[PDB]
Amino acid sequence: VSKQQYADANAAYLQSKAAVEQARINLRYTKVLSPISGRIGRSAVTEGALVTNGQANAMATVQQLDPIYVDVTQPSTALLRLRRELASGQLERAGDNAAKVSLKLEDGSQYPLEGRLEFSEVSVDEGTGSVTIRAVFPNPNNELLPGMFVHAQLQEG
Amino acid sequence: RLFKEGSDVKAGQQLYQIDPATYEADYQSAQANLASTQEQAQRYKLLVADQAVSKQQYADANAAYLQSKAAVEQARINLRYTKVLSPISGRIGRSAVTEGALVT
Amino acid sequence: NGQANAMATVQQLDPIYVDVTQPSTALLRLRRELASGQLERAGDNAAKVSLKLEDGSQYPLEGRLEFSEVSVDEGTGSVTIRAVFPNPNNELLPGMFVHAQLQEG
Repeated sequence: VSKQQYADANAAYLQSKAAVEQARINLRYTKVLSPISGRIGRSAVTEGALVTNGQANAMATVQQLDPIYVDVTQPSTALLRLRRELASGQLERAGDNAAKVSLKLEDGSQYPLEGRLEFSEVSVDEGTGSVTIRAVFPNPNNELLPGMFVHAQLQEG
Repeated sequence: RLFKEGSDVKAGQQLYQIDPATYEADYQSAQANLASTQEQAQRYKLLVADQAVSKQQYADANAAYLQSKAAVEQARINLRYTKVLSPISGRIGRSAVTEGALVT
Repeated sequence: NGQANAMATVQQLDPIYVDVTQPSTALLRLRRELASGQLERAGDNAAKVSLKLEDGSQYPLEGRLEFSEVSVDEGTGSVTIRAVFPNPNNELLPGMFVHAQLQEG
């Protein structure tokens, strides 16, 4: 055979192998593999329900509980006056352990471990007038659950 | 998720990865056709000098060559969409989704 | 094809699930069993106890506990707790408002 005949026969073979892989992907989707590793909740749908590709309502949730985030709201007037009296007027001398955050639970009991914060939302909400800060806490015993109301005690200079 | 939250991102910086796995197979199926018709276009460009192949045969060969090159360019932009490049430069906020969510 | 509203609905009545709500301000208090009271030293008896129907009568059979929801809600601050109950004579129906008794330590 000519070399170009081997070339486009090999190309037809590679195209059909790619189509086989395209079918194998959809065959892999019918066994719903979990995307991450974590604690799974309860099933929103049971055996017999009909699902649809890319539907909005979920069927289950998987969550990782270690570490945990703490989202914190602070009003923008307080941040404005802190930014004012940090440099202008007396210097409040921001400090070295400005990362350290300790939280309190609903019953006033202290969380034994401590976490650190990083900023993640430079925007003022139009409904509440408050910026949002985010801290990361270690959660080795699952004492903190996603959604709980806590009190983060920061260090404003 | 390949960005630190609350940081400065530049234009064109990759922020995510959306599991190509289908666009990879589309890219392979396009490049298999490109690697075939490009060789025929070059061979007919060599043969058309000393008239072993008519001019219309070469003008139909390089047209299919350019069509397969456009198909590979169509596969490459879908492969570039799976790495979500930052459209502008600025401050990125909190990620509304985490690793494991299904997008559309 | 794939419309939202259903044509009919089929249901299995045996067994049956009971989803109760516990305030999350109570289970972290229950996690303070090391000082006040003592720990859940009940073994398999800490699985489950019975259920109270709508009219205040007692269900004759007992159930079994499997936890399924480690997530509190923002509105009421409560955790969802699931239990399973045998239903041989279709006394319990899906949707009734019941009061499940549980086991602390």
